[PDB]
Amino acid sequence: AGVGKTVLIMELINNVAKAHGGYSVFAGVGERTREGNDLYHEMIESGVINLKDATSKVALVYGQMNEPPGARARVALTGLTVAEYFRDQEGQDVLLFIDNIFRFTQAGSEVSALLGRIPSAVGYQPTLATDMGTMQERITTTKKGSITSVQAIYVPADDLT
Amino acid sequence: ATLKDITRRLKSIKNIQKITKSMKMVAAAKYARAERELKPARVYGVGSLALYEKADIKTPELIIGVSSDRGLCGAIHSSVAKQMKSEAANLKEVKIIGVGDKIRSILHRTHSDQFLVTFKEVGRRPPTFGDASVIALELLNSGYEFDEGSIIFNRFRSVISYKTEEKPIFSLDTISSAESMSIYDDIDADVLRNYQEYSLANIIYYSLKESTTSEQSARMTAMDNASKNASEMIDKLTLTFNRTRQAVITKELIEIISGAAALD
Amino acid sequence: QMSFTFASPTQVFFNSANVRQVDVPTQTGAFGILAAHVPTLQVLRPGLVVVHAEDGTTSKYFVSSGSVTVNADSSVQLLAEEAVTLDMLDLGAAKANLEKAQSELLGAADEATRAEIQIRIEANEALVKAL
Amino acid sequence: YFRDNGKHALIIYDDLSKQAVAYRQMSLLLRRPPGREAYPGDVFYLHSRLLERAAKMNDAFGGGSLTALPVIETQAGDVSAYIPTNVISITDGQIFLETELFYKGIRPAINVGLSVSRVGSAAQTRAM
Amino acid sequence: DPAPATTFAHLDATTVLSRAIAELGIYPAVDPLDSTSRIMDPNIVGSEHYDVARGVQKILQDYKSLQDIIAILGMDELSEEDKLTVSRARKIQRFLSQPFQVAEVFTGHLGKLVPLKETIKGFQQILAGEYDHLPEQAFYMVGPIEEAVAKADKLA
Repeated sequence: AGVGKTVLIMELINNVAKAHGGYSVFAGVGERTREGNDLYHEMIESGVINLKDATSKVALVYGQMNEPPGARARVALTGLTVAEYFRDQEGQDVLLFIDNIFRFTQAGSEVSALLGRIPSAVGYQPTLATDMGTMQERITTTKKGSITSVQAIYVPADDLT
Repeated sequence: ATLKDITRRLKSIKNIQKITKSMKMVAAAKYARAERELKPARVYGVGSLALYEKADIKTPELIIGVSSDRGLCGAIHSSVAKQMKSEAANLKEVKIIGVGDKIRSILHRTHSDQFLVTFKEVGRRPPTFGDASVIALELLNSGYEFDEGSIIFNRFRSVISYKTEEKPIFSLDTISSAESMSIYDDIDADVLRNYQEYSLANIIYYSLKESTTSEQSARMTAMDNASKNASEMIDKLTLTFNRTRQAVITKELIEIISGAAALD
Repeated sequence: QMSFTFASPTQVFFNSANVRQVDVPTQTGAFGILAAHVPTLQVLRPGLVVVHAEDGTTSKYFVSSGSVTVNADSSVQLLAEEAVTLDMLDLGAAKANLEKAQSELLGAADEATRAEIQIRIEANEALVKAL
Repeated sequence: YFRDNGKHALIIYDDLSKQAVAYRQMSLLLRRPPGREAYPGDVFYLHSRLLERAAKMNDAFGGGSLTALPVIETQAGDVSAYIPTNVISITDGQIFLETELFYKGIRPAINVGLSVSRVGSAAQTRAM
Repeated sequence: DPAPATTFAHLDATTVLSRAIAELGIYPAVDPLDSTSRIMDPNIVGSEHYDVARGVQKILQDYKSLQDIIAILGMDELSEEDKLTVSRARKIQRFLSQPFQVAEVFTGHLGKLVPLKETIKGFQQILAGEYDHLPEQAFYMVGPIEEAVAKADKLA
């Protein structure tokens, strides 16, 4: 984190999405409002966010840790939906920067219990996979463009297995 | 074992790992220095052997193990052990001096009874000439009936190689007087002895140093060895670990469901 | 010439160097062992090693003990127990030791005891000698 | 409140460990799904919302503060425990205290190596 | 797994394999320390068997202690005699390795069955350790040890 993790990301957005005129989405899922805040200005600061231009190469969606898990989770879909706009509609390579797909994951699982479900392994939603599949499968390269998904990955249990 | 236990394990395996590593580099540090230091020395002891080298003085007729006090981190002790037991029958004199008291292990029984002396604090700052002289000195004043002595030590050969040596000691100063050794001048059983003396240390020093070089390097190796080993295991366990780990969790959550929740 | 090995456990000064001469105070005596000696064994008196390399230069060292052994062949090996340059040898100590050395000697004992001093006296002196 | 009164507050939440216990306990009594590690999922949210409520604010708003010192007492290595994990995912850093060190007499205890302040320098005095 | 745990109650002789062993190639590959007939007894089985078995179980077990050690060390520190036994233990292992006819087909390696006495003798000999000098692989996959002896020579 924060190595200029973000700097890099910012930079990435810069490097390609400017260069190759693509677009970017940052869907700050479950993030610290603070961290989105920090980032915000950081983009502002970077000028990648321009406040004089809403063609700051990133559209931001944040669904910080204070919404229903699902809601925060669904900020993910939201971001997707937008990015879909830019791909298909804007014909583009949208970059979908996501932080954290994990937190999403946790969130899916979180509702499940309460959903009276039996959410499988690790407590994880049984549909963990389907959730994943369907979203991931939304991500691709259409003929219209690409949604290149750059997914920030939190290391649950410092493990990935 | 049960995951705890595994960890209990692990903990220490790492510790070990470290520890092994500690020695490894440490040994290597000692070593690192040590090899360099060998130069004048090497040469020097190699020097020591001058004379026989030339005018070779051999009779129809002691022994002395040399090593560290510390274990067989190679086959140091055992090697000499072997070959000295190999010896002991044959007649030299069965006097042994063990540099290294891990000499005094490998041979230690009637090598609680075939020694003249044995040396310790072998390392802990690599041996120096002083020592060689030291060990030389008291050696002199010894009830060797200075036959044909041997010094068996492990002459290091390279980082990865040593050779268990012997050299013979023309402790029979008279062979050292004899023969071809004649052309020699300053020939007095004085400078003779008084070279024998000097060379006893020289050689001693050297040999010893070789031994120790060997010791430090084999140890080095050993100390690596272990630490990779550790690693591997850590790998092995660690899975099994997790797996069980979560597995655990899982079950309880299982239990928690439908055992404590649905039906309890 | 001679492979002159001027070595000390710690220091090799010359290493099989084709040196013309080393003047060499074995306790045998001071001699000018020249390039390629006769089988001879020598005990090093403390003195100087005067290392006439084939170079005009003759190097000083003061030597404590050891052997030079001046071989059947042309190898000369000064195997110096310790042979050091006056450069690093402190007269301030040496003399000081030396007077003292005799002083201590005065309260010394047997052939040996006295010797410990005397040897030293001799030594230190021969350093003092040298410098 | 203080924060909003441009006033600078320090809350020490000591200890959410107990809180969680209670909350679960509560859930269960409510015969309500708890969650992971037998504890409710939105106990995270619980806390999240709680901690989201702590802040460093624009000054314009009095820009007070609510500085939060949550405490969790380890049972060791069970940071893995859901709530610590939670908290970890939330936190601004963690102060690992090393008891062993304490025993060594090293007081402060700190396992410094694992202690972290994610933030670092903004909270730092140039002096420092 | 409790289920097998239970199962055991109904057992009166068991062959507990060791896949662990199996992985080492081995056939037959066993958990020896629970490959049974409950009626393991010097009366029931002859004592020769029995004692030998107890000895075997012993050495192998001891060895079983030791790998772990060896692994966490080398085997060097560990008394060479033990090192010997260790080796023997493998030999015993290898000698336990018994290849079959039906799976000469698989193995490319002869099928074997061994009358007991020759067996008692077999292990007993290895226990007498005279053979020791001879390699593991001589011991591997045989019927009578004799053939193994043969194979050793042949190996040499």
